[PDB]
Amino acid sequence: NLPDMDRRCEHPWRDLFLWAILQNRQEMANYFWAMGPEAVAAALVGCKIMKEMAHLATEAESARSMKNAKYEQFAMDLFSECYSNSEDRAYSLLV
Amino acid sequence: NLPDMDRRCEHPWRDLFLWAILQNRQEMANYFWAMGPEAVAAALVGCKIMKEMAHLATEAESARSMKNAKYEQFAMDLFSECYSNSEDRAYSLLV
Repeated sequence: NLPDMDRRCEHPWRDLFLWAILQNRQEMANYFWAMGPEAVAAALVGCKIMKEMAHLATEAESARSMKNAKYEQFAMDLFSECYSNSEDRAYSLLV
Repeated sequence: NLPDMDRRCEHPWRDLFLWAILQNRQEMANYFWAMGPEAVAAALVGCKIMKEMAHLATEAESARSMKNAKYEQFAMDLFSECYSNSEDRAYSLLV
């Protein structure tokens, strides 16, 4: 089932961002988000994962950090920029 | 009843902080609190003493200074730091 280990990933930035996100590393994950091709979807996935993990967090500091992921803010700001630029390509990006 | 005058105090910082606190010297007392071994208990004792003395204060300026002792704030901030650090040793410190 698993792919070839010697074969490079089709979406390297996606996997790196997802990996960095699963472990509450936000600075490294933000950097990976800044390099990925599809950023609105990545930010929404990140905020979903963070708000799902906030419930599973044990330490209070980690839970607080996860509750302040501000990944939805990244998607909102980037889409505001996109909508201000084109407002016609923004709809296509959404759908 | 009194101990030996030539015998050094078992808790020097505690006595110095308590002494400096009984006379509304806050800067000297804050310095003594910063050097004492047990700081949360010392801060709570200080805020208790200050809110007890605020009633006995004669001058309005001294009463105002005592009402703004912010010693409870010291305990809260230090315990927030402790809870952020360990969150398991914090409970033992509390109890």
